[PDB]
Amino acid sequence: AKVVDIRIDTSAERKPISPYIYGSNQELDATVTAKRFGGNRTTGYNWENNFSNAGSDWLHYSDTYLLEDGGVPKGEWSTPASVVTTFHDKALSKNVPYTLITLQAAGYVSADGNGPVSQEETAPSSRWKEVKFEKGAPFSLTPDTEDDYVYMDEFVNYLVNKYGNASTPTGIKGYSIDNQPALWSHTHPRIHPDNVTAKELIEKSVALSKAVKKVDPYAEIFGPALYGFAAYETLQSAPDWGTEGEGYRWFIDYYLDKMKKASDEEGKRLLDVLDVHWYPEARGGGERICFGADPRNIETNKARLQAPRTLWDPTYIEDSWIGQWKKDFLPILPNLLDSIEKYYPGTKLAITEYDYGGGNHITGGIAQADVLGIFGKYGVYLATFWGDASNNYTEAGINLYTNYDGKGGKFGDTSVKCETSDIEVSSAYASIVGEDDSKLHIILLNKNYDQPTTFNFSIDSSKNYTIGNVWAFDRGSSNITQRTPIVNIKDNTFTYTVPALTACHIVLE
Ligand SMILES: OC[C@H]1O[C@@H](O[C@H]2[C@H](O)[C@@H](O)[C@H](O[C@H]3[C@H](O)[C@@H](O)[C@H](O[C@H]4[C@H](O)[C@@H](O)[C@H](O[C@H]5[C@H](O)[C@@H](O)[C@H](O[C@H]6[C@H](O)[C@@H](O)[C@H](O)O[C@@H]6CO)O[C@@H]5CO)O[C@@H]4CO)O[C@@H]3CO)O[C@@H]2CO)[C@H](O)[C@@H](O)[C@@H]1O
Ligand SMILES: [Ca+2]
Ligand SMILES: [Cl-]
Ligand SMILES: [Zn+2]
Repeated sequence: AKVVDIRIDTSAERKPISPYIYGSNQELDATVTAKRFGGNRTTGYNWENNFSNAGSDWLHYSDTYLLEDGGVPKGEWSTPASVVTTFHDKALSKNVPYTLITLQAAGYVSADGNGPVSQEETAPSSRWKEVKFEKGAPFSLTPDTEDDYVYMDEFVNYLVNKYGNASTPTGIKGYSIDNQPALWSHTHPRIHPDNVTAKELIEKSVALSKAVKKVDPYAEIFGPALYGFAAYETLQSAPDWGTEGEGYRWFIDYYLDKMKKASDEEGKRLLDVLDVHWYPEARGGGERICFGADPRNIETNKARLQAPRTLWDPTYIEDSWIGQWKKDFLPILPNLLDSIEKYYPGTKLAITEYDYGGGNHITGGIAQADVLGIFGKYGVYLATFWGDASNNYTEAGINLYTNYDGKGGKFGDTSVKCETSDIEVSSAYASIVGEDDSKLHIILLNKNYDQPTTFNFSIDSSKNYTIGNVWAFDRGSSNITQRTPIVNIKDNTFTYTVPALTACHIVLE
């Protein structure tokens, strides 16, 4: 009989949970709170005509993929920025409060949609248009598709003209400095064949941020959208890191410090959100937990359940090259936040791409719910899952926070102290609404694989809870269903036994 104690104090460690951590990149069967237009295809996206290039993902094809996949009405395929306005229109219509749009910085964007770009057509060539951050001439809402340039500030001006600036209810709140710069030479060799240098990335990041903020002073700039740890540490062995990195523990510090320096010289913040991608390298049963992980491998599924701990738990060492050789940089979120506090205080943190795998398996759902609780508890500003609508359990994990009852019910927006006596078999997150603890929300995750877990709850609150309604998902179904309410609460204490591998959302009143 596994017994775990959960202790909550609704008046302690109160901290706001950013509403934007429950987002996605793709169109999911879930209620999301942020939408990101990013990924490989956005690097060569040309807002003037909507063409883009697949890079290594599809034989370096320049075509209309983004229009097709974005579901843009065919009559608007030739309208400037239709891929993006369709994207943002959809977010607004779904009551999504944050839209993050990736801008182009690798250097060139598709000039046409004529198919594969040969190596002999590597930019510059007739297949590409050079990107310039500042037009330096009056903007036009009808960009010239005949010249050799595409302007980023003109692109942003077009969007601001249509939706208002970032401080308004319909404005696009953030822009990203391209996508995974350290992989430009690998994913987009026809655009940027040489490996990005640290100097180049900083110069471009500063120039583009300045350009964007002149048009919309309220827009938040996200960067550098690093693909993974190797990029965090050395920008994938950047050619000039041996010189530029002298005195820096890792590239993350250099980036923050240089953006801070540029901001101090310019007179305003040029980097609003440190943006990184985190695909867990955690392994189990001989395979990584994401990217083709087999739901039949129990050891992999068990490793998936514990992997979220690498984000915050100092005592957890996962089975991966990061867990083995990079302990000095783990747990990862605290290390990223520590760097921010040291080199550019006030900078926000966002995980714009991540996937814990097992999307159609209960463990993918529990891990997803665990990750969201962690993002909220540790202060992540925005997060957007990367994966499609086939990940039903991942979607259940999101809805457990954003729409647990099917009618808009959501986790509270203020995190409060909630401790569990066994962080290996369980995870628990608690929250209230605003500064009011009248309704206490609790996400309770039982990671026990084949046995129920009995939880003894002890709560310190100014309110005397009498009932706890429950919604949950498990191996029986990814659909979140209401369960029998908890009714025997004595002096804010109660015992609740949860079946193995179950994710619950308890609402006490
Ligand atoms: O003439 C006959 C009819 O033609 C129709 O048009 C056709 C057209 O002729 C044809 O060429 C086109 O073919 C498309 C395929 O149908 C479509 O499936 C394919 O989709 C690709 C896409 O090109 C590619 O860019 C995309 O890349 C993804 C990648 O899969 C994904 O793994 C990656 O995720 C990474 C993140 O990006 C990265 O940030 C993170 O760090 O890592 C992630 C994981 O690695 O994301 C990228 C995108 O960013 O993959 C998809 C799927 O494979 O594209 C083909 C070329 O466009 O189909 C057209 C029809 O649909 C005419 O319409 C009709 O009138 C004619 O009669
Ligand atoms: Ca142009
Ligand atoms: Cl990168
Ligand atoms: Zn789905």
